[PDB]
Amino acid sequence: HETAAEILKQILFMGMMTEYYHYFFTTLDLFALDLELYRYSGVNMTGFRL
Amino acid sequence: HETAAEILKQILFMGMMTEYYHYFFTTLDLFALDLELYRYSGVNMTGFRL
Repeated sequence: HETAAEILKQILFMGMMTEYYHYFFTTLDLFALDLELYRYSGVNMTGFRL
Repeated sequence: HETAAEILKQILFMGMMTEYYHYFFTTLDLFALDLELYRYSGVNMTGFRL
């Protein structure tokens, strides 16, 4: 969870965010982290929740 | 100047900063404006300097 907060910002920082990429997080917390609908241009983002 | 400001912050916000872009400002002040190269890692940017 702690590393999620930072990976969410480096994934923006490098400038490579294409829709060709597929991402997945192992943690069960996703609504506690900033998710904005239009920052991403349609990348396949998936995860779990309890 | 100001128009350049919000357009650059918007394009950085949603994320057009890969090598599949080549951006140009006719604005004469890009060194007196808030610009840092460490963000600049994917896209190519050039401009004017009177």
